[PDB]
Amino acid sequence: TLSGERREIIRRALNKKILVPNILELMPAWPSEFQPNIDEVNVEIDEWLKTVNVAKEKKLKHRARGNYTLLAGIYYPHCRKEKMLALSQFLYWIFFWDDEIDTGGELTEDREGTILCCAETNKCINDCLGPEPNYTPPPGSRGTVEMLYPILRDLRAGLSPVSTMRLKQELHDYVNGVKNQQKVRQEDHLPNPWDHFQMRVDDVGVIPSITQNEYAMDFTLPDWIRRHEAMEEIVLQCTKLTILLNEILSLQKEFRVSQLENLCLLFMNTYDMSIEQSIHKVLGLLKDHYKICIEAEARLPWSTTDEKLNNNIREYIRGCQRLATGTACWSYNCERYFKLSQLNDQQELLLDLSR
Repeated sequence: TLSGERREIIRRALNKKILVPNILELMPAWPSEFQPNIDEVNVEIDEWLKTVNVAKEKKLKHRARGNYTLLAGIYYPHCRKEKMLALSQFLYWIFFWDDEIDTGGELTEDREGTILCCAETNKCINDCLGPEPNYTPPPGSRGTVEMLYPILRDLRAGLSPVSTMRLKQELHDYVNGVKNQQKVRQEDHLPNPWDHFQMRVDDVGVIPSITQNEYAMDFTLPDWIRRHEAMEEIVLQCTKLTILLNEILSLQKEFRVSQLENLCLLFMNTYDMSIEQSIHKVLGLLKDHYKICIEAEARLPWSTTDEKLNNNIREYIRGCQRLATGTACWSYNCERYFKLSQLNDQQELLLDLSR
């Protein structure tokens, strides 16, 4: 049964300590950097957060432990300072919004709660990014949608129409992924890891961060290149890298609230592995996707005559790669997932599944 399976996974992982190596060592050719104005942007973000209609205790906790201006500064280390505010605001939106509709959220176990939120959020995305935009939040707009209107307005002001179409669809995909994960018909067992992994790859909200590199660095990747098999592969590999490293780095946080649909725990449940063995297998898949991604670079349609085109290809894939390294680097520099005292002087993370 579901209850028996959960009971057993908690038993086998309870109070375990796992020493996790520095994940950035597994992507050594992909460097991490920090946008040089993060602190000054955070001063602006703190003033802006006063105007956001999200509960004060929630805003303070996200700001302190999440600190998403830092995440934007690692994803987009070479952007001009003027781009940082919108990029940082967007991350505050998506983490605030996800908080209400993720596995522990207010809306997650209510049919109308999820469905009506997704309807309102999809309408905002359409209102701001479609061909007849209206950026004014409707009078009844809830706080986590009202704040999205000016953010999308500002991002669209720095994006071409081609990049805007990608951002729009990627956001709908994220919102619809949330809506479609709510099943009227719940299964009496933990999911097969393959089914869970497929769901995460389709529904993770990170592809909008790749497209926002086109805002950050003020360029447009042409669709005919974006649809090339090697570029599709690079996007997919970096998406998978980000999901897998996030499964490891979020294991402690998720286990402590008994949220057991974590890929590491599903490996334990389905393949009869210890938690150490399961993390080791995830790290092995990380190494694989890093190598697959690098191999795809040689197949890209590089130009022999158009260096501006080549520069856009190079920046687009560096944005993809910084999604993977940046999510890891940020996780090692904030307290969303664990206390930073849990890192030692060799950047090894001592996870502690006590509760």
